[PDB]
Amino acid sequence: DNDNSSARLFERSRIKALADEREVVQKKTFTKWVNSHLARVSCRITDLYKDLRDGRMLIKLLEVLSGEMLPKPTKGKMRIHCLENVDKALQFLKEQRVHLENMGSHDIVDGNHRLVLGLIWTIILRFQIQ
Amino acid sequence: DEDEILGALTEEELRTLENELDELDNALLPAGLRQKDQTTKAPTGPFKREELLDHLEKQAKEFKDREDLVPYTGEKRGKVWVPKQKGLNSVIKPTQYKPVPDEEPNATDVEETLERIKNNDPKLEEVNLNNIRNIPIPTLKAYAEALKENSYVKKFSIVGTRSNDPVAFALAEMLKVNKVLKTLNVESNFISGAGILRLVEALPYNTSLVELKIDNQSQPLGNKVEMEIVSMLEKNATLLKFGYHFTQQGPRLRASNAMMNNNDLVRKRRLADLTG
Amino acid sequence: DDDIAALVVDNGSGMCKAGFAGDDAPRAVFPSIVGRPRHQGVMVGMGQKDSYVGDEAQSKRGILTLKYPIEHGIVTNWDDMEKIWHHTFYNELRVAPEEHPVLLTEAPLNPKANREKMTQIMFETFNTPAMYVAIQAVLSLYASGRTTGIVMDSGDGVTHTVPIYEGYALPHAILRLDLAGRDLTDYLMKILTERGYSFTTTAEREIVRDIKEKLCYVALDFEQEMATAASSSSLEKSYELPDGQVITIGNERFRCPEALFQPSFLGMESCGIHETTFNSIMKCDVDIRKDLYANTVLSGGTTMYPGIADRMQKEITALAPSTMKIKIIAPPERKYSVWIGGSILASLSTFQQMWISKQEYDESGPSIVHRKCF
Amino acid sequence: DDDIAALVVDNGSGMCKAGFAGDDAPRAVFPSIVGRPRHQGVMVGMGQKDSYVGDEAQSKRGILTLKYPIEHGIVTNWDDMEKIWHHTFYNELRVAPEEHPVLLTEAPLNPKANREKMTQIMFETFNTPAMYVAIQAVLSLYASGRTTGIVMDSGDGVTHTVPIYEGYALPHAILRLDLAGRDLTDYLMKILTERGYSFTTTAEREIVRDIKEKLCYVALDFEQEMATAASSSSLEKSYELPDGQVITIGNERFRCPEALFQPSFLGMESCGIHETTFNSIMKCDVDIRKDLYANTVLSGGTTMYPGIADRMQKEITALAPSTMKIKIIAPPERKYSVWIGGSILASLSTFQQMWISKQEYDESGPSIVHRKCF
Amino acid sequence: LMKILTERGYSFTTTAEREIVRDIKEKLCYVALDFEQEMATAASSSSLEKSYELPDGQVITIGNERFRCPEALFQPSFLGMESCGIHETTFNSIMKCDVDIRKDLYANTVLSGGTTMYPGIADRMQKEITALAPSTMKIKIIAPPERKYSVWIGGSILASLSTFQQMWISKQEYDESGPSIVHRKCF
Amino acid sequence: GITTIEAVKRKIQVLQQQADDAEERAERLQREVEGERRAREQAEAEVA
Amino acid sequence: VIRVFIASSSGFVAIKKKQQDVVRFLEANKIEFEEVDITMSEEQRQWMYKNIPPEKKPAQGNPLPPQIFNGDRYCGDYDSFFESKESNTVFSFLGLKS
Amino acid sequence: AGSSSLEAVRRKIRSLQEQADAAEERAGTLQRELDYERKLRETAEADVA
Ligand SMILES: Nc1ncnc2c1ncn2[C@@H]1O[C@H](COP(=O)(O)OP(=O)(O)O)[C@@H](O)[C@H]1O
Ligand SMILES: Nc1ncnc2c1ncn2[C@@H]1O[C@H](COP(=O)(O)OP(=O)(O)O)[C@@H](O)[C@H]1O
Repeated sequence: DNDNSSARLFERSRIKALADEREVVQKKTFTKWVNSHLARVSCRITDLYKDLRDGRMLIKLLEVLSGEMLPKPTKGKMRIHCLENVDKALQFLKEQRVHLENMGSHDIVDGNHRLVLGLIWTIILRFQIQ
Repeated sequence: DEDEILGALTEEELRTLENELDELDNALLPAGLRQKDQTTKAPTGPFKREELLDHLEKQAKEFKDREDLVPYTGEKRGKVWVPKQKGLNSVIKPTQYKPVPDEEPNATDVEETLERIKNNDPKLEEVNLNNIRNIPIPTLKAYAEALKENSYVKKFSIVGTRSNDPVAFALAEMLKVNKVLKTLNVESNFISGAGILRLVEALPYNTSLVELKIDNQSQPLGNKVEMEIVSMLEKNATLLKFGYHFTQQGPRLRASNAMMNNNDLVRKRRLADLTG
Repeated sequence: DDDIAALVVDNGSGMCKAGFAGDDAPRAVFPSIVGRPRHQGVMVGMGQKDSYVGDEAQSKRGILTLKYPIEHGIVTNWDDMEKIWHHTFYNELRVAPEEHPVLLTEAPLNPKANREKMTQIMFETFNTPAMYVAIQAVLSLYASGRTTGIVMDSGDGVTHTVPIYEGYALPHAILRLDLAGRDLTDYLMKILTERGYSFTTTAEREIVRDIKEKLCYVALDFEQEMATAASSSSLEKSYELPDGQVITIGNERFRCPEALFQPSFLGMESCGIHETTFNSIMKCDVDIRKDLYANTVLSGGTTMYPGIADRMQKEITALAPSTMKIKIIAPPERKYSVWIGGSILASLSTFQQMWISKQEYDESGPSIVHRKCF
Repeated sequence: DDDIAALVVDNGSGMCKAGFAGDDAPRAVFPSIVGRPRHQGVMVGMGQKDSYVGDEAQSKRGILTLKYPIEHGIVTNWDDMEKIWHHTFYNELRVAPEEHPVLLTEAPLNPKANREKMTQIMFETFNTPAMYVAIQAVLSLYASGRTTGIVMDSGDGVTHTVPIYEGYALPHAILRLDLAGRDLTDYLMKILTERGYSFTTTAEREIVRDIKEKLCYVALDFEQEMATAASSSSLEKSYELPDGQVITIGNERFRCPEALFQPSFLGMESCGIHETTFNSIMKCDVDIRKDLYANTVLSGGTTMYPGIADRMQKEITALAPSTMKIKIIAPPERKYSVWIGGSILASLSTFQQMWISKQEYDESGPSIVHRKCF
Repeated sequence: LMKILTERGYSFTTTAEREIVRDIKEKLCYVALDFEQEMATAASSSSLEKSYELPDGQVITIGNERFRCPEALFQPSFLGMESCGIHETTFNSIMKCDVDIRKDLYANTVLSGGTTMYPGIADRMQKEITALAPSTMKIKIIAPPERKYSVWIGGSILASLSTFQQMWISKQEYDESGPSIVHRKCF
Repeated sequence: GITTIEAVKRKIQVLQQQADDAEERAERLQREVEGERRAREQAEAEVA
Repeated sequence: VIRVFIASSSGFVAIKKKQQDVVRFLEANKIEFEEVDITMSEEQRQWMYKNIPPEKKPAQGNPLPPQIFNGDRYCGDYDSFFESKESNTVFSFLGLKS
Repeated sequence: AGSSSLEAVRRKIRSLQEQADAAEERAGTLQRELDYERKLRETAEADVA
């Protein structure tokens, strides 16, 4: 089954490398855009995956871009408090007619790379600065 | 402000918390010795109960009656719901089935049977010990030791004797020695997984036992134990009947296949003897 | 040798039925339960006997734990099943198994080793001269009296549907759904806990099963009956426990068998009975579906709740095209049909070709059954 | 700002706890005992205000009969429970019930009338504006800080295990065993009786409960503890009664909690608690069993015995496949965790829709609790 | 594979367990060069048995079912269909062509798709087509190792061509001619 | 007292020390295995 | 001899708890006793029905399973047993001399 | 359950401990992943040669 091993080699090296190229460069590009809008408030992002995981700073992002008052974040160190905090921002995005699917609070809290990057990309594309 | 929070806590509680963090409990200690003593006084007297009752009654009599602020009158402070307004009837009875005549209780002397086993009696052929009041486990160990050198007993059953792991160990020592015992029955006992494993460990050494029944134990065997029975049951070929209900499906399939192979070997040797 | 009459043994998960071939009804019908002594008690009035089998085990429920050897149509414990067979041959029929042939029934889709083990036990332990293994649904269609139709069998352990067209069975359209009366009994315990009565012990499970067999009926419309039971007190019925108390089922009477048509009440992924039958029909060829719609045959004890025929006719008619006609055949004697067709099968003259001889087993081992029986 | 949130009241079988929502520890903790004068009208009605409630009831053990209003997780006497709630609201918390909502807990499988009676009493008597009923084992998972795992709660009157995967609960895998602290107390009295010390009345029931709480532990190996206790007196401990009379417990210390794992000692036909947890795990789906193995959570006062976590880990590891990893989570504060779960549940903003309003209640009656809760 | 795994006793009925059965099929299946010899060898000895680990930690054994499941590709009568196998389908598609071009089609048979990745499909296909074809024609089976993605890769070849920039369906063309333009523009 | 303050302090930077050291080790291993993965892919393309 | 009328299988938890409470009390104090199952034998249950004095009957339905006798003379139900348990008049309740 | 502040201090201590515990348990997996990748690149280089 050496040709099966060759195809496993192909899908292990080439596909994953070509995905990781775009992933790393797009994350580095999105970090500057989020830090530019987060610079007006005393906030900064060092890692895009880890910092969006409490959900408070996503609420800060939506409040800065919309310029309109979001519901007050719930204080708490538990996982469920982070889930509800992310759910607030997701609900605000949903009621602003921005379309998201396969997006949950636990997806952001679990730090899935593709879904976090897709959320940031959708915020860049469809949301109005105004 | 966690420092202010710790300052809000009691200073004696701070020393207690530091010592408790240093104590981290008593996982090193055995479970018996982990919890602390209540008092240091030695036990005294044979515990006359009436003194305890009298002192409890006296302590109940001399006590302040605390006055509650709000007495309970059982009043209602809410609105009543008041819901809106707009043989065939015979009772079915269960099946009685049928009465069963009562079985005559087992009347077999333990010491006489043990002596007859120790004497290698030609007449004694089957030993039955099912449902006997309060059998001693040293006596059961003596039975297991004495029946090793007895070649005239073919059937042995200890069902419902509250047998434990030492009895299973004694039987495990038995099954390597004896070459005559056709049937063993250890159902409805308190043997755990280790005793059953030790029993099936003696199977490859002997080629004379054709039936085992280990069903209806007090505790389930588990996955690892059943994995051991099926493998070293595949080791043995003489055994023809194995009585057990397997929870896991893979061990069940392998045990069924092995027992089928054993009886197929019996059929093959019968055919070979028929051909000559 | 016309004196040698075969023995027909229908072998279900719940009960075993045995009788001589060519008879109208099975002579012995009894539940297949092996009861064993409890650990909490030190026993009252039991001698050297180790276990109780069948009806005598059912009588002494209070001092025993009850175990079923057949599990979902699969024999997990073979020693208990051997005890059941010994009790059947020696205590119920009182005939020597060495003189008569034995005919057995078996589920369609099951492990291969089951047939080999049954043939092995028959030929070695009981030393029968000849034997045969038959499939239950074909025997049901034999008992119905027709050679064309779809057989739906629901027993105590398994539900299965097979199509047969002009004596030819289609193996790719056979469906086996694991939804039987024992799961309904467990659900009845779960919904009886809701009212307040608690049943945990296996003897209490027998009590719950006896309640279900007498106080359960299938609703033609579920939403009508829920509103009817909520509105008025007409649907309650009273049952007497062996202790002496009286319970009232009420709303649960049509809620226990409804899980047959909606398995989502049990948390199961699979679809209902009518959907299973409809899918089994649509797996068949195009031009034989018309004959299969008009000859649907019910079988098994689980299919004896009142109102199954009307509900299942309505459901299939909703699923089927409107230009076609649907007929549901439910004989009043269907509970024993799996036995009765077997008594027909041993009575045929050509079936003497189909008997597995002792010699053939002796040369070919237990693998003769696969080449000899379907 | 909503009148300092709701009031979380956890009414266990043995002891009751209450406090404000958002507070991380309960404010009021006291046993649920209604003590009455025994038979005497001696000395101008001694035993005045016959209904003695709480700690003040337990102070007068000598002259009173101690009666528990809740038996086996079900409220037998409703006047006594109303007395308990009134004493909670007006004597210790000392807040107006009409100004704050109330949150209540309940075992999973209970008679349906209990929730309706709780709703009717909470609305008609104390005039609370809003109310909600939750399940204790879900609140334990809330307090543990996880959203995936199997939760075991063993109170004074009921033991139950529920699995939850990713915030979704599976109702078909919920198990309820009637093996709890009161059975252990009765077994402790039974085994103490033949030692030489006899305890009969409720005044001795409190003393035996105190002895069990202060000196009991779960043995890792039972036969090893038999051998060690028979050989030497190192395991013996001394208890001091309220009037001198120091007694030695000795062998009984590890014999009382063993009935949790072997119910044969108590003479009840039931499986062990580890077997119950394993069976609740195996009833779930294949893909989610790994998380449930790795997230086993203990709760309740009955689990406060030392050495129960590692013993249950060993017993589960014996049953489970060797490839998986078993993770027993036993917080040291677990006895209050159920109440702590309530303190988490009322604090969330998204929970504000789940309250049962009085304006909603007086349109639907006590039947609104079934469609509103769970 | 689910139907024949029920035959050994293992039950798979839910949609979640279908993915487990698919993983079993991907890992532990192969195509026998000779089916009758492989069945006889698997019946004689236990050397062909393999072990798989379930997601709950249980261990199952496949054994005989490794080569029976892919054999249904070459004998559809196992599944109840009366159609011919893939080798007969390829040979029939060759025979439907003209006489002059059959030799080049014999010499240039190309396999593709993820189903064609069982170990031994190429040799079995070559043997069957050689059995059907005349002896003078010589059969040449071509199967790249990365065939599973070939349908994608040629697409990446197709979109980069210079001619293909004139072969699109423009937005204006669709707006003029409705959704029915795809039949005219595409093959 | 002052001794309790120092004990609370010492426990605080002890626990913070294990947290920081474990996070640093995880970060170092993460970046290092990323570079390792890149090297492995670049090596395997030549065999391909 | 003490005879306790019990039901092995019942739909109510409280009946089981009361029966096991009586059995535990009889076993703890070395008391001579014997148990009769009313579900197993019909005639013993029917004899138990007419053994009871008419004044201690439930107004509704058959009497509750846990009943205590010595010989053929009747001691009481579970409630009277609990009254004697707390009043410390147990041996007079069963009839055995202390 | 003596006071809310005590239990809050316990919760903070638990969080600070479990952070380090989870990070160490992740670091072990990262180390074994690195070893596996190193074996793969060594085999690849040998095949290149
Ligand atoms: N009269 C009845 N009404 C309703 N259900 C019944 C009746 N008789 C039997 N059953 C159900 O059918 C089951 C017995 O089915 P049975 O015909 O014995 O199947 P099998 O013979 O294949 O085991 C019982 O468990 C019971 O739940
Ligand atoms: N410190 C302790 N050690 C051992 N057992 C205890 C301890 N505290 C309580 N228990 C047991 O737990 C029981 C109280 O459980 P509790 O938490 O009140 O149950 P509930 O869930 O009904 O509130 C007591 O009967 C006692 O047996």
